[PDB]
Amino acid sequence: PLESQYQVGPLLGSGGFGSVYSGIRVSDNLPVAIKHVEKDRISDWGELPNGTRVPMEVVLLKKVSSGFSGVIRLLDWFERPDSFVLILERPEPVQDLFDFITERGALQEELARSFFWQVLEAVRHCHNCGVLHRDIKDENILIDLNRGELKLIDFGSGALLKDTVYTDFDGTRVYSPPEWIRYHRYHGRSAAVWSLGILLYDMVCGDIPFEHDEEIIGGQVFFRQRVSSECQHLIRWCLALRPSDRPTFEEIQNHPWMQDVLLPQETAEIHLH
Ligand SMILES: CN(C)C[C@@H]1CCn2cc(c3ccccc32)C2=C(C(=O)NC2=O)c2cn(c3ccccc23)CCO1
Repeated sequence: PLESQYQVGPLLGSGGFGSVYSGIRVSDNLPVAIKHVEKDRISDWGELPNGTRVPMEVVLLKKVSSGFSGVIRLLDWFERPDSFVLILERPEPVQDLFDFITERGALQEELARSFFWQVLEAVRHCHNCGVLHRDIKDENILIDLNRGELKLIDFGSGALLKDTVYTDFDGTRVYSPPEWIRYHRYHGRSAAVWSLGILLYDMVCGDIPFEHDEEIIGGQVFFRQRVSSECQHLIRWCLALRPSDRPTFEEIQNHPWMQDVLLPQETAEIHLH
């Protein structure tokens, strides 16, 4: 049972993703996060190979949780009469990227480069596992402050990756692409790249570029902070109005701005320790 197997600590947060508590695995004192969601609040369902009816979140997490990666891994899950409970990794010490940027302001480009590179590798991992996250944003990125490693959280808005059109979106609006605003249609990979452009801007400017729909569809990116010409170019490319004009993951990682990335360890030593 969950209750004897885990020592439950304080609430870490709650919202659309349910309620998440800090925890410790009793057997070996592993730090964990314990996520509860009411069955009545679960819109998207899937099934395991053996036909157990589970939240799609569990299917997606299982797909991305094999091997080591920049994704918070699903360690176990439990079904209760009225809810599911998910046991996730918890780094320590940790801070989400939203809080990090709020506290420290716009990031030095060396740090933004290391962070952005890691998110790109994590997103490539998800896509290789057949999973689209669909809510990439600063709030869903955890920084392991000692190891300098970034981890993606919250697959609650995600989907199985497909090559055909998506007509549903329950992710974060201001990180949502103009084709969604205009047509309620997007393709996974090019929508992902849009969200990555928003994230990169957020990192080097300290806030997101667009508030209103009209800015999102407008085709203009204004820089409020000093940002290098190469970084501006990459951001503007990721934020191309036409989805087909956006870079692939390969083209992003080959962009001149992305060269000579720091290792996670170096990043921690220079910027986080
Ligand atoms: C807005 N929301 C996403 C923020 C998040 C919200 C609470 N939350 C923590 C959380 C997740 C995962 C998926 C959805 C929501 C989560 C997890 C962790 C974690 O280490 N493993 C997790 O699974 C944490 C996220 N955070 C942690 C802070 C301190 C300890 C642990 C934290 C970030 C703050 O809470």
